[PDB]
This record gives sequence, structure tokens and C-alpha cells, in this order.
Amino acid sequence: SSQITFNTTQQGDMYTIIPEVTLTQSXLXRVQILSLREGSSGQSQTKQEKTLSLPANQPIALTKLSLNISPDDRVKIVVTVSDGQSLHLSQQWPP
Repeated sequence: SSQITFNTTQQGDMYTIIPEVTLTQSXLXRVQILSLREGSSGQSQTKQEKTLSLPANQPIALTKLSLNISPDDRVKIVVTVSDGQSLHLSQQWPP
């Protein structure tokens, strides 16, 4: 039941997205986060990876992403968590 969830808040058009990961077993895991924004007058894309030790039974905040989303803006946040063995978790925001 190890999973990735997204905690989100909104102020007008400012969005704060905090990807969360809760694991049944403790791991040395590779965490990949791909964020993309395609606005009317600008585009932005962030690829970030981090290999660190994660504890079990606790929700871990992976990153804090602040995005300015307006009508018709293409936004995508893909988070991938893998231990290198049998665990591979991939979730996308918006759900």
C-alpha cells in the first residue's frame, strides 16, 4: 500500500503542490520529479532526481512546487519513486 499523493492549496492563481510518499518498507529510493508549465506567454520545465533513504509508515514531503496556473495553462507534475528492486511508484498531478 505504498503510494504517492499530492497535497495542494490555492491562492487565486497561485498553486502550492507538495508531493507526498508513504511506504510500507524503509528504502534507499530514487525519487524523480518532473514538473511542466505551458502558459500563454511562457513555458517552464523542471527535472529533479534525488537518491535518499526513506523511512516506513510515515508520509514524506518530497518537494514544494509553486506554480502560477491560469485558464488553459498546461500543467503536469510527475513523481516517480523506485528502490531499484521491486518498488516502482508513479503518480501525476493534476489527478
